[PDB]
Amino acid sequence: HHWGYGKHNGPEHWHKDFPIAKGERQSPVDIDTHTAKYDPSLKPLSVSYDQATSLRILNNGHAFNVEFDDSQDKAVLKGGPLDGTYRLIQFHFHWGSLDGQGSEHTVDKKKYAAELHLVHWNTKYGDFGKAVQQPDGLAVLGIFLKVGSAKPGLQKVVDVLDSIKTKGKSADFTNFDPRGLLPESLDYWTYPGSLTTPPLLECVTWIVLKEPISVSSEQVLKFRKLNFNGEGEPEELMVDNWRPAQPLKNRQIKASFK
Ligand SMILES: [Zn+2]
Repeated sequence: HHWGYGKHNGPEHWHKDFPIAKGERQSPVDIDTHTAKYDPSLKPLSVSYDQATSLRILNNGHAFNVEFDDSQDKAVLKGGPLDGTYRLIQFHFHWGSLDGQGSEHTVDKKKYAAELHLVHWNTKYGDFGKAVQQPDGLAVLGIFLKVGSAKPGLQKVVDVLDSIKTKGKSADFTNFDPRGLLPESLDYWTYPGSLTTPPLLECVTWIVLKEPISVSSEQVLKFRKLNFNGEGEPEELMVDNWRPAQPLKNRQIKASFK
């Protein structure tokens, strides 16, 4: 009876195994654009992805992760609200069963069709496993997906999904450039939060980009053909793998833009 996104093991149950689910800095949250505080001291984001080395794509039973070589400062995030250098380790998405839901964060209660999370860890902690134990251990860049025109830089991901249909399957996935997933503008909101899946640790500086990317209906439909289950188990489509918004509690969302 592992955690998941079903009626009997979904997010409203996670607190029984992970009591931090009811914590003070849980994610995602609704971004109220009118009460977010413009902070002129926030610096522009510095995304240096030109030397990124993707390795593999994996269906882990809750999403698919594209994993990167994080043994050197190859693909790094700096600047913005961050102190120090954060290395890209993986990206993954959350998506819905319908185009009107799927994102984890919302903007003035608006849901997007999907949300991309680029996960980075603070190099001062030496490895990802140590970083998750620290309040400044991770920085996650969150990008919304809306349905419209196709995103050509996403198609290489979409085309390999047939090879990792079920939980535990992995495939080599080299030479993927994540710059093809970024919007034109890097204006952002930021707040302190958590991982949105168990163990729900409160270790994340969230950086949520204001500008969504557009993907086509055909691209997102291919996400919905993945399976939560392993091969030979009954088929459960991997859809609605998003956590609902959590209370903001004593936190302020800051904006890099007016
Ligand atoms: Zn995520």
